[PDB]
Amino acid sequence: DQIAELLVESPLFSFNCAHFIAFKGFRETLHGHNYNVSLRLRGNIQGDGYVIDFSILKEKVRKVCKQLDHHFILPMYSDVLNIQEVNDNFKITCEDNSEYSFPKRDCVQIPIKHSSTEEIGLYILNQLIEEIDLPFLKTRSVNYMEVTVSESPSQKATVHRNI
Amino acid sequence: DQIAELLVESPLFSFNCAHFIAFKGFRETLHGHNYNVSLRLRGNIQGDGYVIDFSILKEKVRKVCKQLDHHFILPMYSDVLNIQEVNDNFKITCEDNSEYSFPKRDCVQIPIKHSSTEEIGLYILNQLIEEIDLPFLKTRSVNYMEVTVSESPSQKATVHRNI
Amino acid sequence: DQIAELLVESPLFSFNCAHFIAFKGFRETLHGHNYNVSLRLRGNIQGDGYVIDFSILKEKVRKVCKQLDHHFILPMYSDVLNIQEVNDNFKITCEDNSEYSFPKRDCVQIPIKHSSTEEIGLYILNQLIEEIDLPFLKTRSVNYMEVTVSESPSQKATVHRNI
Amino acid sequence: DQIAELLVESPLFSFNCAHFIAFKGFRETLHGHNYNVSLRLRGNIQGDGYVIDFSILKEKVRKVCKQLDHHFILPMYSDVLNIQEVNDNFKITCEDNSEYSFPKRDCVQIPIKHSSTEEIGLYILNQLIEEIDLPFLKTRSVNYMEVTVSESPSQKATVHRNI
Amino acid sequence: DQIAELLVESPLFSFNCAHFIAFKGFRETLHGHNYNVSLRLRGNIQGDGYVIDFSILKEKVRKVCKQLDHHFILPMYSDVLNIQEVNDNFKITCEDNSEYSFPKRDCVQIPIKHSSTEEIGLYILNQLIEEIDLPFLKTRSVNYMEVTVSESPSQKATVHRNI
Amino acid sequence: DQIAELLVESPLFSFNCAHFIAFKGFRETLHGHNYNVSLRLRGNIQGDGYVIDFSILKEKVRKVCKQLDHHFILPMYSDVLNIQEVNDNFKITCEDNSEYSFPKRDCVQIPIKHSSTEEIGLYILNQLIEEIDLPFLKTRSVNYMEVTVSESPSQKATVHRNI
Ligand SMILES: Nc1nc(=O)c2[nH]c(=O)cnc2[nH]1
Ligand SMILES: Nc1nc(=O)c2[nH]c(=O)cnc2[nH]1
Ligand SMILES: Nc1nc(=O)c2[nH]c(=O)cnc2[nH]1
Ligand SMILES: Nc1nc(=O)c2[nH]c(=O)cnc2[nH]1
Ligand SMILES: Nc1nc(=O)c2[nH]c(=O)cnc2[nH]1
Ligand SMILES: Nc1nc(=O)c2[nH]c(=O)cnc2[nH]1
Ligand SMILES: [Zn+2]
Ligand SMILES: [Zn+2]
Ligand SMILES: [Zn+2]
Ligand SMILES: [Zn+2]
Ligand SMILES: [Zn+2]
Ligand SMILES: [Zn+2]
Repeated sequence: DQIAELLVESPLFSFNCAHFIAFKGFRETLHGHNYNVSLRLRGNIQGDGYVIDFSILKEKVRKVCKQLDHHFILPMYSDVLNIQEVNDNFKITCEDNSEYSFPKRDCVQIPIKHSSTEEIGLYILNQLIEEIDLPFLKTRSVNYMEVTVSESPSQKATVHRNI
Repeated sequence: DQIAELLVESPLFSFNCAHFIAFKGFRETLHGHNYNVSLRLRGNIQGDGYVIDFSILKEKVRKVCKQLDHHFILPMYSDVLNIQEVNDNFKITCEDNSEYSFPKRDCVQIPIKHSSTEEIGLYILNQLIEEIDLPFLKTRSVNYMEVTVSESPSQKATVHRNI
Repeated sequence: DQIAELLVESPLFSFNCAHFIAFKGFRETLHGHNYNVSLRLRGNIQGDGYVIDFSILKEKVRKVCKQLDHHFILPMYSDVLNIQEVNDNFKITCEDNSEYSFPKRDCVQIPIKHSSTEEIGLYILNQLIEEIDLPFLKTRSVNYMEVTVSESPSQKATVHRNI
Repeated sequence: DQIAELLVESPLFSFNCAHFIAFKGFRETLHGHNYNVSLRLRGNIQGDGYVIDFSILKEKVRKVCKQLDHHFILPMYSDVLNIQEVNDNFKITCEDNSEYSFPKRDCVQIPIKHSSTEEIGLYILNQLIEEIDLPFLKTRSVNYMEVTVSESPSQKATVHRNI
Repeated sequence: DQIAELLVESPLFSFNCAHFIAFKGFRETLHGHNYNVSLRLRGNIQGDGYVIDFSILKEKVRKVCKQLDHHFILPMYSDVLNIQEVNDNFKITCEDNSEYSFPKRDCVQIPIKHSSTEEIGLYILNQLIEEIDLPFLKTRSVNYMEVTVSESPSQKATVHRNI
Repeated sequence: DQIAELLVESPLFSFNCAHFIAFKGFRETLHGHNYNVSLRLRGNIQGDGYVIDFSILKEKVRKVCKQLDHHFILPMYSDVLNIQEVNDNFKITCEDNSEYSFPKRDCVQIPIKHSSTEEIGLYILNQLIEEIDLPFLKTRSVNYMEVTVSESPSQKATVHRNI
């Protein structure tokens, strides 16, 4: 058996989003990024000549990216933000009493504590494994999945799961 | 006399900002970008061997970028947004009655009608000529200034002035 | 009125194709490329804040690229190739008596004399103006259209039309 | 002793080739790519200041690439292609009865089952170790060799050998 | 606990320097490079949402780069160079009796034997750990630090320390 | 007749050199760069399908680059440097009385006043037209030649000649 590592990466695997980091003692101003995602995986080359078809990987990365793209990333588990539902908006009040309000539909509520690159990457990795499907990955012999997310190309975070 | 065209471009000449486009009949959701700026100019090579010192160009592009970076870009002349001052926030009401509110300090109020790439580029070009200084540019023989702004590397707008 | 130049460019605006150059006294071996296309245009910024919406440009460039992608590029006007229809194949006989045969469906018959970068670019430019629609371009004030095609990133050809 | 990992990568380490994937139940149309190869290795830094001279690595990667470049990649061990010698051509008949014919000299016969990125990478890795020479690699303390091949920059396969 | 790997990389993390390689039996001519440095590290994501703040990493990489930038790199432990102090210059005499002389202030004396990419990388790694501070890295849970240095983008050396 | 513009650009069209800028009132420290050159030209597409064969352009750009590569760039017409021949070295004395000495063979004597990007570009343009040959360019209908030189990718100078 022959192991290969596949990498799919593209300026297409992007989500252009607004965010701000907040944690204990720190809040920054609202801004945004063209976030980019790459996926790496390892398995044995199968009888058909592939570890797993690149086209499936690309389809599923684009799908996950598209869910995030063109929204404000709202970290629904933050311990330093007060997230209120007001009519059809989310109102966010910070530790320093700063207030934001956005239409709910402009936001993507993500089960993270901070909109950091690291926590966004963990979320995406989990979503990708779900979307490609873990049993399907195992049929293809895949035993390692790894996502890299960048806020900007100069700063990236990479997370993995052995499966 | 020998003409040369200088180009300065860098992932450093960036402003990571939130925005949304609105015009008659169209509003999009809040999102953001790593905007990037390049500057091109033309003049004669001077006796010192330069058209104009690259380091001055870089300093002034970084300065203009830094003013925008890490904010929401607020187009203060939009004919389809109602921009209200509420306490220490800007409240923005759209044609479709969508409402946003952001701390004033999180916003940069820019004298444009739309936060399009084109209008942002025009603004930056004007600011750059002011910051480098038009009489200084003329002492160096510069007769053409051109800015390229990208929301994402795949889509760029370029504007110029003959001076 | 304010002129802007728009550029759309992406590793997505690709057509991965087989070809070979043939002209009088020269034939090369069958090979291929990841061809890439960029589009540049000029017009006035309209009241909506755009010269013309980038999304329309991207949609139409992708459409033209997709027609070419994943085929052999067959220059149907070559004066040095004998192009025969044999059953459901094209059989190509060269000046040096070299012979090729490919299923017709694997080929894209393009109204060019040589599969050079230059002639491919001319073809794409014409197709793009047709697909975006010339009257529509004129409604947006566009007066210049320019395509760059590369066989490989190190060698590109650029063609334009004033409209 | 101090371990270092060397990487050599260049748009020069390219082979511009035609191919098509075929496996049980699947055939695609003839097309091509600018394939790109990078080489990574690990060893101890030697007394001369290098793990192994980059110039040797580059020379040998270019040599292997040049053997493939500008041809159709013919997978000589495919279980779904019927590969016939007809005069000075190879005639290829597929499971769906599609037929191709190319001059033999336009083809590179490679001891692989599929012209996938993965199997091409395995072939290149083996060829590179042969060309650099395994005993020479061991004199330099090299204990790991790894090749990355891309059909297009967005999709890459990486294979390695511990030596 | 969740491990993440952070990467910071930028054309900004550059040192534009002159050098030449010399070892037993080999001297090359004086030349230079735009050297580039990237830093990778691993640790657990902390309660604040980061492994360690990217801004600290960037600040410290820029600081180390700036110390080297715009000088001749003088390997002070070379066994094949005779390094003499002459007035306010360093005079370097080679095995082949070639002689150089540079103002001392134009040189950076680095505790390496050869100005190879590998040895420069080792030096930078050590300097970076000192500048970020090893106890601080350990407070953040960082257990792995890795530097990549390139003389040119096509040839890179990577070194690491487990901490 | 159909005009096309050809561009050839590659990390291969490089010269890795040492230099320093000096002009009246300014001297900088010795350092270096991976300089890069691109060539753009315009002409009509000829009957063979090319403006001019890319391979000729590439060959001649590589040749010019190779002459400069791996040396100190010595501006032989500087009005602020005293350039002395001492044995088999060049000794350079600056306005501030700084002194350098390099073997003559490590230097390329270039007929420029400053080793600026602009003046290096002018020199390269002239050399390229000579190497490709002006009458040959005219046989191909070429009427415009343009060189871009960068010290680093963030700062480029472009010069042209109408022919
Ligand atoms: N580690 C880290 N992750 C981030 O997402 C991050 N974002 C910032 O804006 C500043 N530092 C950061 N540092
Ligand atoms: N021309 C143009 N300029 C933009 O800034 C723009 N932004 C978008 O989000 C979509 N289309 C655009 N089209
Ligand atoms: N001008 C030019 N156009 C091409 O498409 C081209 N293709 C080649 O393979 C070699 N030279 C070329 N030269
Ligand atoms: N894993 C994988 N390897 C390939 O070479 C490949 N080529 C394709 O055209 C489509 N999917 C692929 N998938
Ligand atoms: N391994 C290696 N390291 C270098 O820094 C290096 N520099 C050169 O100029 C030529 N070969 C090299 N080889
Ligand atoms: N115009 C310009 N040309 C150069 O070559 C240049 N080099 C520098 O080091 C600093 N500024 C520069 N400015
Ligand atoms: Zn951010
Ligand atoms: Zn946008
Ligand atoms: Zn070709
Ligand atoms: Zn393919
Ligand atoms: Zn070097
Ligand atoms: Zn310099």
